[PDB]
Amino acid sequence: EDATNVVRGLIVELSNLNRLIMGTHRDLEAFKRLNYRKT
Amino acid sequence: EDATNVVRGLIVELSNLNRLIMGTHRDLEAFKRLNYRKT
Amino acid sequence: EFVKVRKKDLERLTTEVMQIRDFLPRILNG
Amino acid sequence: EFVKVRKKDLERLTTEVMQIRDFLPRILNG
Ligand SMILES: [Cl-]
Ligand SMILES: [Cl-]
Repeated sequence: EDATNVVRGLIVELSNLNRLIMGTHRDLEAFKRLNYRKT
Repeated sequence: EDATNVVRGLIVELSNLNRLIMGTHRDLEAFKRLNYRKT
Repeated sequence: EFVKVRKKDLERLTTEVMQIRDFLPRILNG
Repeated sequence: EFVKVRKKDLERLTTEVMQIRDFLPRILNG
């Protein structure tokens, strides 16, 4: 009946994905920035 | 107390994102495929 | 069949879902 | 404070979360 452990598992999974999304976002902003410097 | 409408909202949001993820995946596999043909 | 969930945890899960919804599309669409 | 959730809906939400976990990293990591 208490599904806390399942929901907390989903929070951990989604928060890990969100951390990865923001790191990818910052890496893409950085990559675009470096190409303007190269070109 | 009944949080069905909230959870179903999350299912709709995540399933929309999953549809977008698989479409992006197929578009990336297609893009890589076309570059082998061009080169 | 119903299960019990902490309101604060469902609010947190909602926050995580809304964050992927807000930032993932711009990356995937270029 | 607890709220009630349909077990089938939590199972579906879990499926959606596991699908983003399985396919999103390969795209974001190149
Ligand atoms: Cl976090
Ligand atoms: Cl679907």
